[PDB]
Amino acid sequence: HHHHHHGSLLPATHELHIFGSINSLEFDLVGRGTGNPKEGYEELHLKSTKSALQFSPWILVPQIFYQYLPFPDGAMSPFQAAMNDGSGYQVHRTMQFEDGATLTGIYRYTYEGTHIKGEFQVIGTGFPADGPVMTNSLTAADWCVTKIVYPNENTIIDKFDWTYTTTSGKRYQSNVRSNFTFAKPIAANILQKQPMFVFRKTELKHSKTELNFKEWQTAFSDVM
Amino acid sequence: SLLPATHELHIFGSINSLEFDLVGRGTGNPKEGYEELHLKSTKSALQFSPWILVPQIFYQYLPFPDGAMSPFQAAMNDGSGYQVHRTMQFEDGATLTGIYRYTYEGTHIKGEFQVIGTGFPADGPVMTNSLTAADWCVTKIVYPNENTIIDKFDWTYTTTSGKRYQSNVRSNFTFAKPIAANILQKQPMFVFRKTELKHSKTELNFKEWQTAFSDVM
Amino acid sequence: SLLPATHELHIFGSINSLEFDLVGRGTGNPKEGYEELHLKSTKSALQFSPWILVPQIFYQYLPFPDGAMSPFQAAMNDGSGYQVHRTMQFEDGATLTGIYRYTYEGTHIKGEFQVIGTGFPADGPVMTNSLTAADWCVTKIVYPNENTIIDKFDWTYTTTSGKRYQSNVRSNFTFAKPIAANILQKQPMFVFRKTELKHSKTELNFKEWQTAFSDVM
Amino acid sequence: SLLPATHELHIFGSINSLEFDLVGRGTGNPKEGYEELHLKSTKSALQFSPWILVPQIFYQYLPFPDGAMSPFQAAMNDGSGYQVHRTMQFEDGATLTGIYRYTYEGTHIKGEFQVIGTGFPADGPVMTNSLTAADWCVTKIVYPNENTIIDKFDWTYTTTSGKRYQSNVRSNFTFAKPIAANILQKQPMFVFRKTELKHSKTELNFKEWQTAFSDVM
Repeated sequence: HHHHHHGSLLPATHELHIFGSINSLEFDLVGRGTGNPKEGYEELHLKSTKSALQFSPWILVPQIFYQYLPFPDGAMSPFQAAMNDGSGYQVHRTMQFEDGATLTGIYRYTYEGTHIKGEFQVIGTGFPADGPVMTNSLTAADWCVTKIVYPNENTIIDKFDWTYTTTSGKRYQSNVRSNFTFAKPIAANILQKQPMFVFRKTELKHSKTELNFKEWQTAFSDVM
Repeated sequence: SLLPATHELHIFGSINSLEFDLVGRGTGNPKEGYEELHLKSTKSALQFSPWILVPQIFYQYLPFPDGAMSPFQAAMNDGSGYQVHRTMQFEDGATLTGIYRYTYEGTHIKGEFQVIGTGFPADGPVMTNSLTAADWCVTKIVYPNENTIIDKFDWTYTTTSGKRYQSNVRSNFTFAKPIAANILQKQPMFVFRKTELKHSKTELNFKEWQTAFSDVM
Repeated sequence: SLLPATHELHIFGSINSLEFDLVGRGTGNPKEGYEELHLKSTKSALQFSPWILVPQIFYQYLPFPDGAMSPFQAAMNDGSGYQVHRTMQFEDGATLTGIYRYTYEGTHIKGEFQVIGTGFPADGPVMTNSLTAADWCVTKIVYPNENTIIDKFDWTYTTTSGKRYQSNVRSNFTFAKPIAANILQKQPMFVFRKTELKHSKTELNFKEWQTAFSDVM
Repeated sequence: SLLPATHELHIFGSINSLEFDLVGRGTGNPKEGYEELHLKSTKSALQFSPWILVPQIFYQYLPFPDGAMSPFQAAMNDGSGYQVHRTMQFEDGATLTGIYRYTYEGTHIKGEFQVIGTGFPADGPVMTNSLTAADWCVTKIVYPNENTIIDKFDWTYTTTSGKRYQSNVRSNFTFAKPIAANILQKQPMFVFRKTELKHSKTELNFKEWQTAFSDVM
């Protein structure tokens, strides 16, 4: 899109400001990343602007860019099409954990050419003081299949069952739904591609002040 | 014991990305669980049912039984306060989150409430302004630890079509100071609430009656 | 107006594939909302908390306010009856389904309840016999149509560890004949219930009190 | 070494209290995740969409990647077996519970599946036979302990109106003997399934293809 950029306008770089609180404990992180929007790969570095995180940095995954996700056959995903034409979308995600904790993420983006700027507000509450989030006991996130559905032409809901492994070997579960609101209607040729799934893998290296994150995503309508 | 007499609210956010922003003042009786609030839009008319802001639009006015302070009142009394994070999941897949923060000046409360609602169908009763009232409701309160309250309720509106419009609601309250042992010992606690809302396109006049109970037998 | 005075129950099924089967009789007071029931296992010791069978173990004892019949009593009264399909979804992922069917012999009720539960952790409070009591509870009754009711409640037990053990419960009632209009219009309706269970591994002695209410103010 | 070649099903229960009973026979290919089944009503015409019996109507035909026995196959191979308790919660409030029990005789499976469904609106697509197909589906499998599998999937039908009809499904499997440790170390496991159904009101002809996968990349 754009008189001096004739191809699709897909992301090459991003930056994130993520902030909010977990059990009223305030956090704020900023950082920059890159990725490959033809392969569904992204990576991001973050650093606290407020000293050490008093909870598992893994509770920020998957809060920490579907603009890097292509659809099959080199097609644009609806996320990519909304960045391509400047119209955009918003996200409102809610995670509901097996221990009654809730985590809401509110994601907003602006775009400058192939660079994305994210402002994500995240609020989590009701994490038990001896549970794995507050004791920093999460070790990894399981690989995950999300299903994409379209309640109308301007909305997507994605849905997934999200599980971490913990230092004890036990899993820690939540139900996640993400409501996407698009400023412009999603193209009919995307809407007809149902059902659609996305396989995702994440990695995270962290200290108490810094995060180094990676995600691979692959959309698929079949395996067989 | 310093209980509230007056309040003000700045409530803002969006419903299906449509932004709103309202400000106003109210009063209430913390010995009887009554409050009333007027709000006015700082933009234009709301582009959705004003009823979707109920019960977003002050447990500081709720006494506990036999004249005791509720934990919400105790937290105001000593200034330590609490936060609210509320999530409503509707039958049609919509989600509404409310994030409530307060400051206190003597017997005056100032509320800053952020509300984000998404996934309301364009032909549903929220977006077509077809909600007519909110059913009276019983909330259940438990205390999972000395700093945390979880309340839960099934929230239903009546609509012009006669079909009720339902959501399941959970509210997580986070307290800066521990809640009194003697409060913690009485679980669960229930609260019976009635609401009223009169509105124009730009102004809302809201009332709420709330009464806590352990038993009705 | 032929209200219940006695009942009997055969309740059977399995918990995590462990079969159980109990039988026994009871009495109650359908003007007071009281019932008691004594059950004995027909398959020796229960291999799980007997409290997981509460509230599986008779809304025909529930009057509505001012001496009115509840819809459940009315359906006994005229013989037409109703069926129940209840699902409880627990915080630890376990699911318990109950299927309740009744026949009537004058003022006597005969129940056949099938109950299947799975997914209870081996180290959770049901399988370790660590439930200590069931919290008092308010249920909400709604009517999707003239021959169905849905009831909903947040069910919690206390346990020996101090941590409550929670589930969301929904009960779908299917009535053979339409529920009277004068009942349908009393919405919303709530019921306050209290239960007691004294037990061994083979014998359960249960009591329940229930009181319908439209308001508390 | 022993995998199924044939199966028979007796599936029975009720939808909105309307009783149904079907019986029939099928085959499949357990090296490839394929099965087909024919069913005929033993009572009258089905009083609701036959598609609501999909996926009630055999993971013993599912291999795991690389010519592995699934744990479902291993349990048939050694005769120890497993039971299934499935709950579907639909977007309109309906609930459908399935309870599946099997016996084996050589390479033949005999299933006895009890299905109870309630809460389907009179005007909804199940009761108006408005379901047209089931979307292709990915299920997630996890193993909470060595005797239990939980599977989970979002199940959607297409309908004559064009609006999909959605439910959240969970299935709890209880195994009589422990699942092998090598199987337990690989989770989550996913399964891609495709179904077909041709039907009248009295007869169903069903096909399913299933492929387990740990990755797609």
